[PDB]
Amino acid sequence: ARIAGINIPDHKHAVIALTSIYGVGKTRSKAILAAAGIAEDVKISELSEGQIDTLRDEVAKFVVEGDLRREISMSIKRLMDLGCYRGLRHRRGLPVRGQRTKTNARTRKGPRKPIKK
Amino acid sequence: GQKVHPNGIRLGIVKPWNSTWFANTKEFADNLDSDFKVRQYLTKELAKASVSRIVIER
Amino acid sequence: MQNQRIRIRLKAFDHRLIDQATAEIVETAKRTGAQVRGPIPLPTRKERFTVLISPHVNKDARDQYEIRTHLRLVDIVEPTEKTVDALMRLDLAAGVDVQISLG
Amino acid sequence: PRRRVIGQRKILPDPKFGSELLAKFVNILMVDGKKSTAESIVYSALETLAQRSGKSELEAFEVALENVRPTVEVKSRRVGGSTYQVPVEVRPVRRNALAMRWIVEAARKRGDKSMALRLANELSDAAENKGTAVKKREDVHRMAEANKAFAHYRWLSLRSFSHQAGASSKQPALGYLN
Amino acid sequence: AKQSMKAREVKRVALADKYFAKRAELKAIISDVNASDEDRWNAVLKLQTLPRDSSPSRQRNRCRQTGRPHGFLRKFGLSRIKVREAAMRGEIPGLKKASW
Amino acid sequence: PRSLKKGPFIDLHLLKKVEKAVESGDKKPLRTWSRRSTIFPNMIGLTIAVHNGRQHVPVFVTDEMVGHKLGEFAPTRTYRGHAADKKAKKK
Amino acid sequence: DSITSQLERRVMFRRAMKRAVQNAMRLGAKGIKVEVSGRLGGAEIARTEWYREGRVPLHTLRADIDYNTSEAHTTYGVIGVKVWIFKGEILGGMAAVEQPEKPAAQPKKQQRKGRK
Amino acid sequence: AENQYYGTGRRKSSAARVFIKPGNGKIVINQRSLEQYFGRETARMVVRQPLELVDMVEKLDLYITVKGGGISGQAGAIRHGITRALMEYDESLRSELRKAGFVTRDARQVERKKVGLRKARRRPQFSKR
RNA sequence: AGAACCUUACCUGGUCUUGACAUCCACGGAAGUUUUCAGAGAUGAGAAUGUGCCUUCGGGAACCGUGAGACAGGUGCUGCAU
RNA sequence: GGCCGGGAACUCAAAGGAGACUGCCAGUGAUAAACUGGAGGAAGGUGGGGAUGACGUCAAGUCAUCAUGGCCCUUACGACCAGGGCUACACACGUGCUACAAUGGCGCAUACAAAGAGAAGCGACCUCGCGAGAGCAAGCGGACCUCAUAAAGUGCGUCGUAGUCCGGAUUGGAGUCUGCAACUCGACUCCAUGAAGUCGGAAUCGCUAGUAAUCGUGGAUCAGAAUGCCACGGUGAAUACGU
RNA sequence: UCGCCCCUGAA
Repeated sequence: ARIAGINIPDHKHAVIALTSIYGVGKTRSKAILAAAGIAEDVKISELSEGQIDTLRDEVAKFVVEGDLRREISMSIKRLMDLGCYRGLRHRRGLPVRGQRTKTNARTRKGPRKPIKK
Repeated sequence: GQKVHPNGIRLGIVKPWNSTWFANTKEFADNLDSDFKVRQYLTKELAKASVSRIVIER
Repeated sequence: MQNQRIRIRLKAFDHRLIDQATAEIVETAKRTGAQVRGPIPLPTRKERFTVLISPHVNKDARDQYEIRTHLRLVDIVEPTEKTVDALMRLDLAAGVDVQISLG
Repeated sequence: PRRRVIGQRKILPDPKFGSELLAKFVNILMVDGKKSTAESIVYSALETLAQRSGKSELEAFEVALENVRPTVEVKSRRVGGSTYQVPVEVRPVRRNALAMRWIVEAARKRGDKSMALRLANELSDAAENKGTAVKKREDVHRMAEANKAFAHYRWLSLRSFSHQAGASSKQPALGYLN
Repeated sequence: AKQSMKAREVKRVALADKYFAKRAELKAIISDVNASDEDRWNAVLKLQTLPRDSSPSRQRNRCRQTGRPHGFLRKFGLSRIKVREAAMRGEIPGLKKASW
Repeated sequence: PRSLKKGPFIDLHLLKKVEKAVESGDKKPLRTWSRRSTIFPNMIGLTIAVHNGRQHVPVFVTDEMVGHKLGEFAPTRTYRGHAADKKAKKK
Repeated sequence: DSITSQLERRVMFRRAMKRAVQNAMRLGAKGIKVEVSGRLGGAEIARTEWYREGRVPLHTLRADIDYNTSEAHTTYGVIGVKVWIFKGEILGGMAAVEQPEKPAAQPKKQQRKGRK
Repeated sequence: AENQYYGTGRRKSSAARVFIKPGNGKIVINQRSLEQYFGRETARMVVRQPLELVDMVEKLDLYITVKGGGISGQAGAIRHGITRALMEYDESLRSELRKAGFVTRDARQVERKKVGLRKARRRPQFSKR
């Protein structure tokens, strides 16, 4: 159905299709489906009048989509307001790991190009 | 380098070892260090005879 | 299988030392015990290093080592009153491990 | 520089053809040194051919491949007396290799599901010369038969010809080609 | 490594013998190593922290006859260049070059 | 913090400070060399002057710095890009 | 060490080895190959004083290849010494004189008996 | 003592007892059939063929105890184990097994990694100009 | 041949000066043991406890601290001194 | 169930031998060496792989492994400690690794390894944990026991050529372990987020067979960190007219 | 045949 998340995609198995409604990744997909007895060997184009009911029911029990996507980034911004290493480095486009900034960190700073040394 | 000094099995089963001993699991290190230390003082304090070579058997 | 009751662990690095040792003592082992067990060779416990041959740089050439540590057994079976002989009194160390026990 | 004969490979008979020729057709369809995963596609595609075409099990490959192989391959070497790269009439063994290779290459120019279905349908169009793997033939063999200056390196060779009996036209070269 | 660098490590192994006893099990299983019995107290805190340099952490292994923590071979108490030298004369017994 | 084994480190160079900062409060921002300090909610709201090998610099600790080491909330190095500081930090 | 001690009394350098090799070849050895590093006369050049007499193959695996080093520590620098004496030539010292073991040539390999 | 006819099967880290029992029966390896010890594989079918080329099971019944080494390697030692137990009967057999290369031990087998090499003959690449 | 501190030579600060590490000389104390405070520790000052080996019973021997020099230490510089 | 007796035959181990030398057959080749086929044999023609890397040249590198001539520092440039920096960073280059997929991914079940390692250790068993792992504890300095469950592979379930069921970067939160303590600067795990990339120009490099390719495994260093080095096995080619 | 130069010094 419409559900708590966004509109259902079709032509894909239930486990599959659930990952494409975000705030739900690999595990969380099949985990919900398992619990409510929903089969994940059937598609959402093969969705039934049973499975559709528990669909909306179960997704309302967890923090997912926009709501989740808010909360998470509020804590990225929490640390930024603390003046933290982990904080400030995220507005310099820099990792917080043991990851090199010498050659690597071109996910952080995007594709390499000749620019000031 | 220019000479790489091939002697690593000329003193193997072609001529005898110059320090034949055995050591067990946690003795390896100990037996190694102790032997070599003695030889330094030994060779130094003897010079009134013409040393062919020290050897030890443990 | 068949099990032995006396086991002696003769252990040295070189086969040109371990088998000099074996031949001097498995001789005496004949008259020792009520049945002979000859010397089981066992698979070698082996070590082997690779250490850099140069004081500085390089990785093209490193010194290649081996060092097989052979483990012979002398062995007897059936304890007798003359087991004392070939065990400790006729087998002594010299840079070759000698087990003074029945294991 | 090359001393003595090349290696020869002794390979197993197929469990569905008995061949070493079509064992060499499993070999071309190997990737990552796995004969296991290779053998799959082979038989999967043999069946596809048998349905979509008439043929036989030794014509689903064989005949189809005898329409992809040229009898002349043009190799490379800078010398030619015109900076030419010479035609080389290929031995019957090397004929095989060319066509076999090209059919698998042709299935990496396709995206028509599996890999069996790809090379299968390709081989079905390759026996009447209406494929796209038979058009590879039409550049190697087209070139070679439309342009020749042979394996002679014209300036070097001509001097050799002259010495032997007096010629400027093509003959065996008595003198050096160095 | 130089004499002085060596010297440091000597003193650290001195302290090892005065802080591994009952003080060994204390630093290990009793007050560390997957929680504690009931502890994790201001007790634990003082006692563990002050002998900083009796730790095997604070000790970096190196040869006693040439030093250097790099190129070290713990198992036989050897290091880089001083393996080959000895071994050639047969002064390390049974050690020989690869021939397999 | 980056990680914790099961929980945080009270620290012995912080132990002395807490016990005398409930008897006299702050009296100068607390000169602490250790950056392994992690504080209670009873020790928040103070100017903990953690070192960085360069200077002891005060951090007016908050409740979100509880269960967190205080090293991460102070400059760990000196660096600059190719820009001035009045609208950005690179320290 | 004999010729090394000689250099440390500041007498002979080149000539050192030569005397000691007419000696060594007179009785004993089957060829010697000496190496000595030139540093003589207060000259500040790296040199190699290399003299052999008789045969020293370095790769013979059926001969007693001797090898030891010494070093002087003169005021002329450091002079390395290397003496390689080819004492054997067809006779080892651990490729000869040893006892192997097994082949004991008994067709029965003893076993425990009884049945249970 | 045995009651069998033996041929030694050493190939590629797989060493094999191979015991020919007189009379027709069925090949038995480790109390299983051939295609059950080597399963449902594609590879296994290919290496069945050289054992039927030297003729298996028409006057023969066996018991085999191969262990260690590879999957293909196991089958290899069997192949070099029945050939050594077939050359015994006649020397004309011997010749027509050596010309087939299957009583000839395939000495090819993994070569050591060596220093300065990435693999067993693979080495580092250059592009350092 | 794995750089969390140490490693580590580097920096900033604390701190020592025949010395952390050596021998010898002179003095005392056998070395140590468990604990206290301050400090970031380095340390600095204690509180109790130990009297082995020899002795002429002081003294020494290992060993510890301090003093004094001759010295010691230096991954400090020259691979165009070796 | 090699699980127990029995049997040492067999494999196996690993000490010692047998063997290969153009030795033998024919041709070719000065009747010489040798070369080409042949036979016997496991193997022919330096059998394959190691060790083997000369005398030298490069005043090549290395006073920082170590040694040492001269030079310099002497309430120090020496020495010791706490903190920080080595893992900065807007970039460039070198060497690797991982993908861009159905010869594949994911789910099920299933096939067989080798060689090393180990009482600052690995740890079966049983218990709990989604997991990493933790608790309980036998065994083991050992062809004992444990690491170890080999993985690609294979038989089935699916998905269908989509930047996706491919791919996995990034970050956050929640946890784990090893440590006195894991903040810059540890690794592992869990969940979420889900990247760039649809297979790479000019150019350039390796490789002639158990090699290439690819898939795992172990080891050292190591309290605790492998896409590295070093080593071990599995599966396993294409091509070579010719210089 | 495919043009194609340029390179401080004592060991």
